[PDB]
This record gives sequence, structure tokens and C-alpha cells, in this order.
Amino acid sequence: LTAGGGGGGELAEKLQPMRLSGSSAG
Amino acid sequence: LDVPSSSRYDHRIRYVTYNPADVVQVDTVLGVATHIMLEEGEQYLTHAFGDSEAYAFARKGRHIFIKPQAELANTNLIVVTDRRSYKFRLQMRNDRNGAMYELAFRYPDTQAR
Repeated sequence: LTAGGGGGGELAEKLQPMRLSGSSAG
Repeated sequence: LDVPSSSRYDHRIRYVTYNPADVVQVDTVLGVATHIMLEEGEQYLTHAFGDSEAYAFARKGRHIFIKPQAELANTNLIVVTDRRSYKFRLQMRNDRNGAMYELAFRYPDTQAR
């Protein structure tokens, strides 16, 4: 039908750089 | 014997007025699938052929298709639902003429209600 060295802790942690990414104009 | 009455457009499609006290003489020919529909919302319980391999049976909801599968297939179909029980005297026609594509019912009690 159907188919299918590293010491100097405090001074060196205040000298960690802050690197902010640049932007591109749209 | 309730002989179906055919339509006026094509005598391929026939209608019968259902009756508890009579059977439906179906003239099935070779190579055609014939369509039978029930009442809306009628739950099919069981069906029982006189010869299971003489005819092919697949049912979807309220729609019944039977198909010849063997030479000299002259048996009965008793498909029963909650509302009623149907009886057809299935008879193969040899000459592949006077076919009957689909059988439809006209219910007296439902129409009166």
C-alpha cells in the first residue's frame, strides 16, 4: 500500500604596567 | 446487501447509508488502493479479515485503506470501533472495470441528532 630575581614584592607590584588597547575610528 | 450508490460526476466514488442490520458489497478490482473513512473522532478498536493475506491493510486515524494482494480474494472485513461495527463482503472483480475508489457513509442517527 505504501512504499517504505623576583623579589622586591611591593615596589615591583606597584610597577606593573597598565597597557590599554588602542582604538580605531569607525 | 447494501450496494453503494455512486456519485453523479464519476461512478468511482460511492456512498452508503450505514445500517446495523446489513453488509456492504464492495467491488474491489486489482491494482487500485481504495479509501474508506470513519466518523470524526471514531476510535478504532480492532479489525479482522477472513483472509489476512488476500488484502493489505494500513490505517491512519479514521482513514482505512485496503488493497488486493491475491487472486480470488473473496472474504470479509469486520472493523469495529467504539460507536459501531462495520461489515463488508469484499469481492474481487475480474475484469478491472467497475472499480470503486472510495466508500463514504451517510449516518441517519447522527444526521437526526
